[PDB]
Amino acid sequence: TRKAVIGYYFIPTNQINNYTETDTSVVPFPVSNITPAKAKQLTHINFSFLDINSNLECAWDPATNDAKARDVVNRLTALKAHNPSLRIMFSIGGWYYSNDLGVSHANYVNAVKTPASRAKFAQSCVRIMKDYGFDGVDINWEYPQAAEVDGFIAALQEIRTLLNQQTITDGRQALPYQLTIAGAGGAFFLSRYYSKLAQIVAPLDYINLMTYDLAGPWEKVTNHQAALFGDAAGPTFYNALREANLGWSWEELTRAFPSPFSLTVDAAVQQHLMMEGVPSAKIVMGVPFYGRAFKGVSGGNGGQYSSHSTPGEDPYPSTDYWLVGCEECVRDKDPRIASYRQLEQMLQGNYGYQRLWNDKTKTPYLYHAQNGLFVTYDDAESFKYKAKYIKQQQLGGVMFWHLGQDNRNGDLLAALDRYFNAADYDDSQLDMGTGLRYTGVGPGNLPIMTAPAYVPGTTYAQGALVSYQGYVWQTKWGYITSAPGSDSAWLKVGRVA
Amino acid sequence: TRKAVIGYYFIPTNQINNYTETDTSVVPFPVSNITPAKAKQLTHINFSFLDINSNLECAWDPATNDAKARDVVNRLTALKAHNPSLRIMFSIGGWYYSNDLGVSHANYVNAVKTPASRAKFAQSCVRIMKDYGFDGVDINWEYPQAAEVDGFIAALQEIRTLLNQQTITDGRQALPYQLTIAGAGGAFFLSRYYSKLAQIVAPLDYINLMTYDLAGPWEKVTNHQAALFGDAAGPTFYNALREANLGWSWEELTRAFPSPFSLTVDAAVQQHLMMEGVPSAKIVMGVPFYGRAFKGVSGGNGGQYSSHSTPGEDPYPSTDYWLVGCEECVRDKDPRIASYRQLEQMLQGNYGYQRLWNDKTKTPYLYHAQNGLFVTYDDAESFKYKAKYIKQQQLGGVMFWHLGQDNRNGDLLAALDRYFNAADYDDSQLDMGTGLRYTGVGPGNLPIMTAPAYVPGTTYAQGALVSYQGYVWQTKWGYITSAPGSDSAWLKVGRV
Ligand SMILES: CC(=O)N[C@H]1[C@H](O[C@H]2[C@@H](O)[C@@H](NC(C)=O)[C@H](O[C@H]3[C@H](O)[C@H]4N=C(N(C)C)O[C@H]4[C@@H]3CO)O[C@@H]2CO)O[C@H](CO)[C@@H](O)[C@H]1O
Ligand SMILES: CC(=O)N[C@H]1[C@H](O[C@H]2[C@@H](O)[C@@H](NC(C)=O)[C@H](O[C@H]3[C@H](O)[C@H]4N=C(N(C)C)O[C@H]4[C@@H]3CO)O[C@@H]2CO)O[C@H](CO)[C@@H](O)[C@H]1O
Repeated sequence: TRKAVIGYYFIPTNQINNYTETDTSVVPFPVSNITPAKAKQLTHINFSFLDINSNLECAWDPATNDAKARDVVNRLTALKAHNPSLRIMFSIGGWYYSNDLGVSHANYVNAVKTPASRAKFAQSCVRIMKDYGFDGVDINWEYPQAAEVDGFIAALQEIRTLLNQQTITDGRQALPYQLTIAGAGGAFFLSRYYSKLAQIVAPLDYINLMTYDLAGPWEKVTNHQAALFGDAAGPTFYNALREANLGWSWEELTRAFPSPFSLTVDAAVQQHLMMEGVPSAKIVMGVPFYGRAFKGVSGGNGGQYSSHSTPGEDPYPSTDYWLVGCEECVRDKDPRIASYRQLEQMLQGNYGYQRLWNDKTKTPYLYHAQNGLFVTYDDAESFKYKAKYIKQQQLGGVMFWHLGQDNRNGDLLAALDRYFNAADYDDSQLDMGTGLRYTGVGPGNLPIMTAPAYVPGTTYAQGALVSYQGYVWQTKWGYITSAPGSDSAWLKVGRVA
Repeated sequence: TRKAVIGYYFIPTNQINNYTETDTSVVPFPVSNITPAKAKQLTHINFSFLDINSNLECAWDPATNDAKARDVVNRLTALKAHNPSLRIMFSIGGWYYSNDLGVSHANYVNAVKTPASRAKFAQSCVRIMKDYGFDGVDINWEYPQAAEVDGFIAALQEIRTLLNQQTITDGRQALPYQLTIAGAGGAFFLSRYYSKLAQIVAPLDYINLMTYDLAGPWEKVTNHQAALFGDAAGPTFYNALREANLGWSWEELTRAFPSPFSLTVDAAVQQHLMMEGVPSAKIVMGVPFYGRAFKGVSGGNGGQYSSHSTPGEDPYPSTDYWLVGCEECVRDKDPRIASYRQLEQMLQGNYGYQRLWNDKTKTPYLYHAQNGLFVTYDDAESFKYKAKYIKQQQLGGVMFWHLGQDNRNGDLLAALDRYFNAADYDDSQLDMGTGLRYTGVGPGNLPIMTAPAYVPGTTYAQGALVSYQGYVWQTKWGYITSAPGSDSAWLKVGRV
């Protein structure tokens, strides 16, 4: 099966209202940058972002010029003429609109509350999709928590029912309308809805994991924002999944959730695969087309895992633009983030940046010894390891944020398409390295094990292993006269073949 | 409120059938040993043991000569003439009858299975109570498994209903009929029903904790069977409670159940106090009137914490009675147990035993250097700290197993009564020591705290404290944007 290549395409309202394809100071990355050849490299383009309004319906930001909106969307859907497999989805949400303290947060929470609100919201999603010519719906609420998850799931199931009927109604069986969501790529946010992952994923074609932003100025130690595997020398974190309402024992939680652990791409993927009912084919690994920068880093380790003096507030509080060579940063007024396109230019501008590589995390980083800067980002080389990981783990594909941050020639997208589809690219001998792998084992991903059947009336010693009722069990202490599963003395450690 | 002093009184069937108050070799401790002065020192005498028969009703052992039984029981209830607050309860169960592999085990499991079996069993408890003249019911099932707990609870609720009805019917408002159970005094067995403690305790006047047998031949290292507090030099144990079906988070479980931990009396009491709805006034601390003996011990620490060669099998697998001076051990064919009465007699027979004291656990023990023997037991001195502990923790009182093992002078019972009631006994200066205390914190014992009220819309860093819905919470990590109870980043750490 072809690996999905899902590229989000972010275009702010101000840009939609002044859309032009001949002035990069107004629209840095117009749709015209995507040629028929680049259109062929993508399976999905997710237009970002639509929102949920106070009427609790899917809608464009009110400030959007509707005619300019349709026009930008038409330029994207026209790309389908060059790729019969391409879908132009729209994404609802994003950090600014839907974070807990976001401008439209209450609308997300309220829309999923009842059967009536869910039906009215779902219907608006299908109406917007058909009105503008989209091919599916992507939900990017960052993020529903505990009490809101059941509504969220029911909202997804209702959208799924409406889209499936729409597919039949429009005779779109060859290219069915799709539903996806962008999910947390780190344990802290993932802990909010983790216990119900199987239900959340059931109605989706894919869950796009935001496996990046695992590092940033809001953290005290500099680190790679999307390390594939862990580096023992890098910082580790409390595993928040241990606090999810799973109703598992202390032994089960401890075994399933190693802690502290390395916040990596592999960790997020394995955490999703751990849960029974979450198919690998639906998991899509996100990669960033931008980097995050830190200033004030100590030397010696290329700036990795160092204390720093980077403001962590949003918006950027200063007028001081300290990321050398980043003119995009001055225009956008934030020296802490830069598109790959700009970072590649900085590497070309002979500014004193050393492009370094961590062979454990399999990711590049920039170090500016002279000024004490550190930049974590991804490139065509780190993408080789992530693409092989994707094939090896049988994931559904790759997703990236966002199309508009690739360089002018679209090399990052081209690289991804190449790793999955080029006849002349061969990664059979690519060495995945010795970086740290995440190996939590829970009640949902138990290995096959072999042990003598349990014998009623027998007394067992601590550590004894018996098979009973489909599982292999182990005693946590001595003199067990209870049957496996009838009391807290036995730990479920394996499955019977 | 006077502290309860609950003395279990065990009289095996052969002794009832051959009851005599004139022949110590037949009935070592007949009722006549309980003089009026001793009767005034007890609040309850729990006659042991009755059982549950195949008809799934409470009943005396079949081999019991009923007339002799009523005679023994009548002497007990006659004692009430000397103490108007005294209750003569009967206990159903015991290790032999009710343990998982015990002879009547199935009857316990089946009696609590259905509403009909539960009504029939409950009704039989009250009938036996009124028929033989008892003042209450004590259930000592060791122990209901997790799956059998809901039936156990309904059974207790049903007996409670019928006993309160009988109390009104019999005009016993002054001395209401009571219902109690003897509960596990260690985390391994306690973990079977720990999650439903509150429901198990609601229908009871008291839960009598068997906070003893925490050490014995079945363990690889000799240890005190009833240490009040822990000794860092002794063995430690896996805290089975962290595996109970509580539905709590890793943080909550870890803070409530440190592991490994010291298996002590204080640990069992605190473990009970950690659950919401288990009032201290209902918790009764059990103490043993007997010692446990080990052989083949090594020197160095008076026999403590040593490897040993004591058989762990029941019945004792041998006719080798190695407990020097223990004549009673030969009579009962087990040199691994001895009553306080016999231990005392072993001490005055100068057989080479040394009475030592551990000031961490606050308990005595014997050490026989020549034969490499170790004996863990309790006495009037260890009872001073446990009685003070009972007063400090506001527990319901003390319970002991069993009256028939006290000495002829009734020194152990006298000591318990003295510590709670004597006008001339002053323990205000008694030093509880530096032995290890159980540090677990749970729902039932959150410490009083104060903190800024949670503010809707505020982001909190890691470790921030706030008050919300009556409790004080703390964040487990940073950048918290939602409310306590609505975001698992918050840990309920205190209260009002
Ligand atoms: C409408 C608006 O808020 N406009 C802002 C704009 O906000 C952006 C940026 O902060 C994006 N950051 C970067 C590094 O591109 C941010 O990207 C988020 C996105 O919200 C999340 N959703 C996904 N998906 C895969 C669905 O990935 C994450 C990414 C990456 O973290 O999105 C917000 C809007 O929600 O920022 C620009 C520049 O600062 C500003 O001028 C203004 O246009
Ligand atoms: C019917 C029977 O098995 N009779 C045995 C008798 O068994 C006794 C003894 O083993 C008791 N042990 C000691 C040290 O006294 C044992 O006491 C148990 C009791 O079952 C549990 N219940 C409580 N409560 C407070 C309710 O405490 C524990 C105690 C202490 O572990 O009980 C069994 C019967 O269940 O043993 C004697 C020889 O000692 C033998 O002759 C015979 O009569």
